[PDB]
Amino acid sequence: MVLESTMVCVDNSEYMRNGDFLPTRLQAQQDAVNIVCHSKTRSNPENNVGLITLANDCEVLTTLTPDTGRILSKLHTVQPKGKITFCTGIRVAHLALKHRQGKNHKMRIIAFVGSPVEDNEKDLVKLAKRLKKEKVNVDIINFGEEEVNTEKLTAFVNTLNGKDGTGSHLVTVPPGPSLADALISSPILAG
Amino acid sequence: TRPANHRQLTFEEIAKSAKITVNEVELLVMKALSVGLVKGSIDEVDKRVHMTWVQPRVLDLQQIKGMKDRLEFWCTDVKSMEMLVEHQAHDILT
Amino acid sequence: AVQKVVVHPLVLLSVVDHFNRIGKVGNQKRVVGVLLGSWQKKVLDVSNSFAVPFDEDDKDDSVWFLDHDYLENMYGMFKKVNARERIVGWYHTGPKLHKNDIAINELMKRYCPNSVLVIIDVKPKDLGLPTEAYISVEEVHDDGTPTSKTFEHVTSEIGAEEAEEVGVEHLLRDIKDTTVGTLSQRITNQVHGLKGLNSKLLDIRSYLEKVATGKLPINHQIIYQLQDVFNLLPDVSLQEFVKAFYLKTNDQMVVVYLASLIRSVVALHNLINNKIANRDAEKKEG
Amino acid sequence: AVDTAEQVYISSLALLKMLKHGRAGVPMEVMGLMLGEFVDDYTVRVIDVFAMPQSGTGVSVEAVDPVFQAKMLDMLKQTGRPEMVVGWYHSHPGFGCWLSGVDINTQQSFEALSERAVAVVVDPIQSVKGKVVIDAFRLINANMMVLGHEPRQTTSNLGHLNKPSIQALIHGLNRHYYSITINYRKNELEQKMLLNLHKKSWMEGLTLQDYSEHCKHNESVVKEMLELAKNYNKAVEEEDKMTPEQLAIKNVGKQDPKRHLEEHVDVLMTSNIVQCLAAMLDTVVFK
Amino acid sequence: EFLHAQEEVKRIQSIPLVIGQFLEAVDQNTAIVGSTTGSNYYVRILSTIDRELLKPNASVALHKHSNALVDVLPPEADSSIMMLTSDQKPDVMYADIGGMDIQKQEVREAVELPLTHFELYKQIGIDPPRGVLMYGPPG
Amino acid sequence: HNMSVKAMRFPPKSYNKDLESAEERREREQQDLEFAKEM
Amino acid sequence: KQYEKSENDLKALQSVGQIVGEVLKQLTEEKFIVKATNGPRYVVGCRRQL
Ligand SMILES: [Zn+2]
Repeated sequence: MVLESTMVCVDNSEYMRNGDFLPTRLQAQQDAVNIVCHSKTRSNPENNVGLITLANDCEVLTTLTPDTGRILSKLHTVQPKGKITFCTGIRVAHLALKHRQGKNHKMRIIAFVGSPVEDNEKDLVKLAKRLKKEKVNVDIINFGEEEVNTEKLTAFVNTLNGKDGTGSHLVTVPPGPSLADALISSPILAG
Repeated sequence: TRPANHRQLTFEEIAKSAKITVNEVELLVMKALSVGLVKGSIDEVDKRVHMTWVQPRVLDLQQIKGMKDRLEFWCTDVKSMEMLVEHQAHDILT
Repeated sequence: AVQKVVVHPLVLLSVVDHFNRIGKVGNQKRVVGVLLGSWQKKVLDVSNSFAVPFDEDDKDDSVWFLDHDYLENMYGMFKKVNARERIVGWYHTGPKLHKNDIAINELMKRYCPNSVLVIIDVKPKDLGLPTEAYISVEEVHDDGTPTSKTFEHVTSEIGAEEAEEVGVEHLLRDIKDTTVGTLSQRITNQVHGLKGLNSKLLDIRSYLEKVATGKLPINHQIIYQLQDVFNLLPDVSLQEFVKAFYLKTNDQMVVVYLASLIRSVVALHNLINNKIANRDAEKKEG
Repeated sequence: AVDTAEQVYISSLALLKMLKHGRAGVPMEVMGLMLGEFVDDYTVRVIDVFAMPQSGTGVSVEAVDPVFQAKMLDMLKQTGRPEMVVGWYHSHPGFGCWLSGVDINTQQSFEALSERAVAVVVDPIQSVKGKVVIDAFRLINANMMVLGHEPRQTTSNLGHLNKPSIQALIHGLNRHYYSITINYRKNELEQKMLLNLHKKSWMEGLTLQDYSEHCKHNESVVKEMLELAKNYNKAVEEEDKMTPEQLAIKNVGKQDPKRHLEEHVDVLMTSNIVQCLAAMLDTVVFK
Repeated sequence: EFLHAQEEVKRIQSIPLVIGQFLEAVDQNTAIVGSTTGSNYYVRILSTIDRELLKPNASVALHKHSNALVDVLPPEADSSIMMLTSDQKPDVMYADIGGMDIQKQEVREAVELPLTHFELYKQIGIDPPRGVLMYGPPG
Repeated sequence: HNMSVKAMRFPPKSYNKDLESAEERREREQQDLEFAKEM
Repeated sequence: KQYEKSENDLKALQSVGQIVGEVLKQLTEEKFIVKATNGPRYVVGCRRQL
């Protein structure tokens, strides 16, 4: 079908540790990943789904695979106690997307930020105009607690969808600990 | 301090620089060998000791000039002796 | 724990062909790959390898990637085609000890306990062996901190094999400095080894580049060993070093005189064997 | 048609793969695949070779697992560069080179996919240094053999240069297939980095070689060299005697002092001179 | 170029090697063997063999098809290997045999006394015996 | 020794024909070899 | 099951028999010397894993 490669960026940063968000923050975002990979998988079989993180240690917990049971096993006891480092998140995402088996596939990333970020907006506008020079559409979905009215993320997606791009979105977090599947019910319907 | 010319001292000199008597310096230096900070031999009749290996110490940016100078002509010793090998042993293997 | 390593020409070329098939990237790429082999009797062996896909950007140079699917599937295939062969460590193309190779080894230490690295050469020139292998060692000291996982070069050599010598020596057919008389010693070590001591002489001269201008660590752990060198300068030509030398040279040249004495008699006897072949052939044939 | 001037270019690494995998599994006819770079009607190039694991106990060429050549074909595809499956091989252990009746059938399965697949025979046991016995072949048409039409239409003086083995002449050879001439693709870059990297003594000649036992071993040759010199005081004394070809047929049971003597003279010579000079460079270089 | 072909000749010598026995040579570098297949043959040599390592009942190596000399062998024999001396003594003492002073002392003279004190047999020159026969009623 | 080597270069002569094996025996080897491969 | 129990004999008819032999001694690591229950003595090697 359509050539893309679904790459989720999970959130094992320290601001996702409690269980105020219903069952578990980890389980809410985990099952969100499960049903969106049922959506992308059952919509297009030509998609391998791997999981990377934006913490202090941006480990490839799952090498880019077309199975999600390994994603289940790693997201179980995923240990979300770590300092967020989002500035290397763009490099650890897009460089891995340059590692892919097909660059004919469309570069599609989703990123999960349920944490206050300590980036420079100059840095994410350098990486943001880099993605303007790299043609990547990312819908960043926000979780947890955060710097509310998400700081530098509106500027980031604003400096991402520009120059006739206009297809990327920023799903900011609604700060009520509800079931996150209805929170992510918009990009699964339209990105 | 003593160079590799001699590095051989006497118990009179130990009794001068440590001002400790003649019948204690042997126990002192045997204690030093038992600890193993120094490695040497003991002669009694000539009252001298052939100290060979010392515990290594630290130094500033000034002694590296002296080690630089001792490195320096040691380079051209290898150059000078090797040039006989290259020059004379040339016709054996081109 | 590890004594020394054994490196084969098969893996030695097997880095280079992969360097050629990534040679179209031009700009910058290190050839990181998985090193395969065994070790027996604490003697490290390397027999086979492959190369993992790897990219790395210069800005924020701590972002590395190893496709562990490419690790597990291809190593499963290599275990399947050879259960004797297994993992032994890793390698990278190694010009000048890249920085991510402090945690590549930590990234894949869960496969091999002594997950060894190998630095190779792609632009082959030296007066020695352009083959290198470190080892991961961590030792907290009284002049730093805890995490002290530095790398220590275990000694290395190119090992041979009766399988590979036939095809390799077929792959030369070019030049071969055999007929070992004295000349092989005279040239592989009396010419070559002195220039081997040239570079090790020159390396501490390159370190001596810190007198007032070089980097910040001054001495601490560099000067006990050099202090042991200049401590370990040998004995001068006065004491008894002359006498036993003239003694044993005075014994060696005896045996040399005997062998040179007999050799001329051998050739003389052969000349008699040739003049009998002359004088009883000129009249007989005519 | 072909011109019996095919001239297969190969490699430097693939032969090493052939001897390693063909050697470690020696008594079984092991095999594998040849992933090369296909070029024209005349020449063909094969730069890479990956083997195949066996099926079971039994010396055979066997079958292929297209799952294994599928994922293995896609393995370096995602990492390096794509190539084309240009041929295949097996390994006669101690035989020579031909096509068996088992070999010709799995050959026939492989020429059906691409007409320029190559049957390659290696024999890494009858090889010493200047030997590889890589006589690669490919089928000739038994239909045209029934026609009696002589194939392959020689237009170049490049085919009939090597002379065939009598064992291959016992086998198919020229009734079922044909011979192919090859060469070896070399560069500068690999030749130096094998030449300077094979047998390099590190600091060995800058040693003294067992300073008690150099002269003791020097005694340990001279002592029997005396009595061997008494044999040299024995063997001269039957000259001016029966026809020294009789002195050639007769010295087949007992040793001669001549060759045995000039052996030990050379051994003591090169034993002494190297230790002599190597003893003396260190007196200058080391202070 | 000569040293390349010098080693090249030993492709014939590799594994599938059959064994005969040297008998004699007609001339220089051509000889006669006796195969362990039973039949004798008129064979060729290989040149690099030291010819002075032959001439008794040399166990030799033969090529399995061309049937020529290949290589000389270190000696070898059947099941009587040396009586391995560890678990091979019949554990019997000289004192276990009573009343055999003449025959025990006599065979002591006959076998091991020339084995050690050979130079008295040589020096007095009394022609020490080659082999010995012993017999009688059983038990 | 070296002069006994340089003076040993006066016997070398009349080394004319180095026959490899034969010609007709090579042809009969090709005939009998062709018969053995023919069987 | 009728295709499987008969499918044993499909690949089961490839195992070539083996000569019963006896080890005489060992020359080097790869050079072995044997004699069968047939006749002549041979020189032989082994598999490198056995
Ligand atoms: Zn075959």
